Amino acid sequence: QSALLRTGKQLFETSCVSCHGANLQGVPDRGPSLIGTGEAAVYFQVSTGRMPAMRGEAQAPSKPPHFDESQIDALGAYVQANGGGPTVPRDDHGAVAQESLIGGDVARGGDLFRLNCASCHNFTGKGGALSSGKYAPDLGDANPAQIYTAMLTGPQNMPKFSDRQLTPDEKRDIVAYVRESAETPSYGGYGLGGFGPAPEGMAMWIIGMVAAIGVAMWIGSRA
Amino acid sequence: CSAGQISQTTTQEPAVNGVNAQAGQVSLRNVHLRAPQQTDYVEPGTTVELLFVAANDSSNKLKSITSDVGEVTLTGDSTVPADGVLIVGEPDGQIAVTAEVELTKPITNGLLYDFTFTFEDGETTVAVPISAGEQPRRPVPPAGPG
Amino acid sequence: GLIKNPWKPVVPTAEGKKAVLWTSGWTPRFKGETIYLARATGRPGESPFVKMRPEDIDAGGMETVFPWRESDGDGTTVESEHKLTEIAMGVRNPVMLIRIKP
Amino acid sequence: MRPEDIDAGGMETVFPWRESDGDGTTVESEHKLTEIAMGVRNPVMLIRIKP
Amino acid sequence: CSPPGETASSEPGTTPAIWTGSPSPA
Ligand SMILES: CCCCCCCCCCCCCCCC(=O)OC[C@H]1O[C@H](O[C@@H]2[C@H](O)[C@@H](O)[C@H](O)[C@@H](O[C@H]3O[C@H](CO)[C@@H](O)[C@H](O)[C@@H]3O)[C@@H]2OP(=O)(O)OC[C@@H](COC(=O)CCCCCCCC[C@H](C)CCCCCCCC)OC(=O)CCCCCCCCCCCCCCC)[C@@H](O)[C@@H](O)[C@@H]1O
Ligand SMILES: CCCCCCCCCCCCCCCC(=O)OC[C@H]1O[C@H](O[C@@H]2[C@H](O)[C@@H](O)[C@H](O)[C@@H](O[C@H]3O[C@H](CO)[C@@H](O)[C@H](O)[C@@H]3O)[C@@H]2OP(=O)(O)OC[C@@H](COC(=O)CCCCCCCC[C@H](C)CCCCCCCC)OC(=O)CCCCCCCCCCCCCCC)[C@@H](O)[C@@H](O)[C@@H]1O
Ligand SMILES: CC(C)=CCC/C(C)=C/CC/C(C)=C/CC/C(C)=C/CC/C(C)=C\CC/C(C)=C/CC/C(C)=C/CC/C(C)=C/CC/C(C)=C/CC1=C(C)C(=O)c2ccccc2C1=O
Ligand SMILES: CC(C)=CCC/C(C)=C/CC/C(C)=C/CC/C(C)=C\CC/C(C)=C/CC/C(C)=C/CC/C(C)=C/CC/C(C)=C/CC/C(C)=C/CC1=C(C)C(=O)c2ccccc2C1=O
Ligand SMILES: CCCCCCCCCCCCCCCC(=O)O[C@H](COC(=O)CCCCCCC[C@@H](C)CCCCCCCCC)COP(=O)(O)O[C@H]1[C@H](O)[C@H](O)[C@@H](O)[C@@H](O)[C@@H]1O
Ligand code: HEC
Ligand code: HEC
Repeated sequence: QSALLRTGKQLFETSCVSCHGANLQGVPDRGPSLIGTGEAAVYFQVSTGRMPAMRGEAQAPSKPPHFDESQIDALGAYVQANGGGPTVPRDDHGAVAQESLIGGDVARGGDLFRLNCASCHNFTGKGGALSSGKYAPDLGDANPAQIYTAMLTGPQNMPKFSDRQLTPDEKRDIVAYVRESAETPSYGGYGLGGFGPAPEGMAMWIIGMVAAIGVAMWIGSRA
Repeated sequence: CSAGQISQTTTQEPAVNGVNAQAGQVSLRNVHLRAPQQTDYVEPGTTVELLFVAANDSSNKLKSITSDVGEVTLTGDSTVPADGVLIVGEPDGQIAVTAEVELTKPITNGLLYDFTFTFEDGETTVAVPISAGEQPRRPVPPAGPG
Repeated sequence: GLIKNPWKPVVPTAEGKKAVLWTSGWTPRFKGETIYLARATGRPGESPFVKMRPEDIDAGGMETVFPWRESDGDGTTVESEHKLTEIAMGVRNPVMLIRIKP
Repeated sequence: MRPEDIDAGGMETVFPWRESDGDGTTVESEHKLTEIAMGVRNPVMLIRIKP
Repeated sequence: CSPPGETASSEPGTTPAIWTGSPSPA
């Protein structure tokens, strides 16, 4: 669409030109070039709120989005027309595919996640610390399209998994595992965060021992 | 401490499968070679494609590519406007200037090959990689019991 | 009865019998042997290790690879079912392959 | 096996075998053949009586 | 102490040759 390319350009010169250049060539020591990134990168960075960024620190955080679906598509199409690259998968109605990205096999997705993704992220997709001021976030907020486009492009110190390294069938299983491991209730009581020994130890010290000592003080005497 | 002169975020290179080398008042972005492979090499005699984008910030410049892996042939206007760019290659994903290479010497993905880009004012060597775009994974024949 | 000599030659290589700690899955078993860098893709019953090309991994990616010989493969039978398990449980087997930006 | 295999005055132990599980070369077939050898009610004696 | 046998160099180094492979166990 010609009318959609020009509305995506007027959105860019008002928000993005300061840190990415007028020709998408990059402003030195403020931001990189945007040639060859495609609309998958744009979708991931704008839908999750990472773009536009507000300062230069160890890692740019996520925040509420600045644009909506129409504007996101316009920006994505404007960027795609300047070098190509990956594209967001769509559905039969031309919208962003959400339901169709969920795979069948959760076990294969699970053991792919455990080998490729559980190092930075947790067993089930919690946070993880990186070198100096950096970290891997929680995966409990992202919709299937976001999970798919995260590992297609490579946002930051997270690597990129091309469609040849992880075919667009294993990715569906991975996203299915990520989506399922976030909406399954705990069995055996309150989850205590899902980190393991540390919350368990703290819960012990702050509940069990406090109760025991209180009971002992009630039964026993003073002085 | 992470928000000083040296910042971990501002120096990050784009993940594009290509080089972002500079020249005389000209910035070249996403420079790569299209050469669909079938075996260990791409044999001499085969023609391959060179793709990039040239940008300047303020009024014209001419250009010419030379290399050592065969000869490079250009087709198009091959000049840059004031506040515009020159797009040569259309990588898979885009919905006319063309750079073709005769490839006297065989090439393979994984290595870097030197290309010289010369303008009317500036000239640089680049040492470009090879990039495959939206091509799916090629089939591998199944093994046996052993 | 539980005292063992650790520096005892038990592993056959291309140079005779050698101690365990000097060897891994990447040690050649005869001169000129081809060891492939394989990746873990599928289920145990679906050829868990397959070959790989330089074109598969792009700039700023990383993959885990294992040593795979033509003499194993598929894991359909019971003979290659215990040979594909030793590869995946080897202490010193896994390798990280990275591609650096030009 | 065939009726001609047993002599008059012989005895053999036989097991139930289907076409769907033979040649325990694969892992699934090995499991199936192990299952029919460890059955507690599986073995049968086949006897040939002199005419 | 610093580990002996862990040293940086300034040698260029050549591109590896194509693997041929001896056919069968010797
Ligand atoms: C002797 C007695 C022993 C027994 C005592 C036990 C009592 C405690 C609990 C009671 C038992 C109930 C049994 C039924 C269990 C049940 O039916 O199960 C519900 C579900 O619940 C959680 O689901 C949340 C949503 O429902 C889901 O929708 C959502 O997905 C999920 O999100 C997770 O997953 C996502 C991935 O998608 C991530 O994104 C995301 O981050 C997260 O991980 C949610 O989880 P979460 O946030 O945990 O909930 C928070 C808890 C919060 O608990 C707690 O009060 C904390 C208890 C532990 C405290 C101990 C800490 C010690 C700290 C020290 C003090 C440190 C400092 C000192 C050191 C230094 C000292 C020097 C100064 O309640 C709240 O919501 C808000 C607070 C209200 C609860 C108040 C009740 C008790 C409070 C006690 C005091 C009362 C005063 C008044 C308070 C209002 C998950 O677990 C699920 O598995 C689980 O299925
Ligand atoms: C508290 C009151 C007492 C008063 C004393 C102190 C008060 C203030 C004085 C502090 C000095 C000014 C600091 C601000 C400047 C600043 O912001 O900095 C610049 C930039 O720097 C980084 O890069 C360096 C360059 O700019 C880059 O060009 C370069 O490349 C990079 O090189 C690394 O990286 C490269 C890759 O890029 C590699 O190539 C390369 O090899 C290398 O690795 C650089 O980094 P690097 O050398 O790490 O550090 C060097 C910086 C680092 O900053 C710092 O001041 C360090 C911060 C620590 C401050 C010291 C704390 C003192 C402890 C307390 C006094 C004890 C508490 C006791 C309680 C009281 C008890 C009561 C009884 O200079 C200094 O040390 C300054 C020296 C001054 C310190 C003097 C204090 C010690 C004397 C003891 C006095 C004791 C008092 C009382 C005794 C009786 C960048 O990235 C950015 O971040 C940053 O922007
Ligand atoms: C690695 C190391 C050596 C540790 C020390 C690091 C360090 C510098 C500590 C700072 C920690 C804090 C509090 C950071 C924030 C900044 C800050 C306010 C700094 C200091 C402020 C100050 C000097 C004055 C304020 C006065 C004051 C008394 C402050 C109160 C701060 C307190 C008490 C906070 C708690 C501190 C702390 C480290 C607690 C650890 C608790 C742990 C390990 C539990 C883990 C845990 C988790 C992670 C769950 O997800 C969870 C989910 C559901 C139930 C339970 C849990 C659970 O227990
Ligand atoms: C009292 C003493 C240690 C004797 C000294 C003897 C001596 C000098 C010998 C030399 C040995 C050396 C060299 C010393 C180093 C000690 C060492 C390295 C370890 C050895 C192991 C050892 C001796 C352990 C004993 C530690 C000890 C006595 C702890 C008692 C803690 C007490 C008295 C607190 C009770 C009050 C209470 C209910 C507190 C409220 C809850 C809180 C916040 C308690 C603190 C707390 C604790 C204690 C956790 O471990 C913990 C773990 C995970 C998450 C959170 C917590 C946590 O919050
Ligand atoms: C107060 C408690 C301790 C008291 C110490 C007093 C001494 C008592 C121990 C002396 C017993 C010596 C036994 C002699 C036999 C002999 O000569 O052993 C050979 C190698 O000789 C040698 O160099 C001898 C070197 C001895 C020094 C090494 C011992 C020091 C270290 C190891 C501490 C040991 C404690 C172990 C902890 C146990 C864990 C539980 C807490 C190697 O044999 P190997 O090739 O493995 O062949 C066989 C297989 O076939 C067969 O399956 C079987 O594995 C073996 O029978 C094996 O010998
Ligand atoms: C300066 C501050 C800005 C502004 C105004 C915008 N961006 Fe964003 N951006 C900036 C940096 C320093 C970086 C790189 C490091 C990191 O990713 O945090 C980025 C990154 C992107 C990307 C990722 C590109 C890649 O894969 O190489 C995209 C797609 C992106 N930025 C988009 C974008 C858009 C559409 C903006 C206008 C709304 C925008 N950024 C503003 C720094 C800055
Ligand atoms: C270490 C490096 C890794 C690895 C191996 C993986 N991820 Fe993750 N990831 C990492 C970081 C540092 C970040 C933050 C980047 C940013 O904020 O720009 C991420 C981000 C994600 C996201 C998006 C965040 C969200 O909205 O919750 C997702 C969905 C995600 N990562 C998933 C994911 C999967 C599925 C991975 C293996 C296949 C994986 N990551 C690897 C750090 C790292």
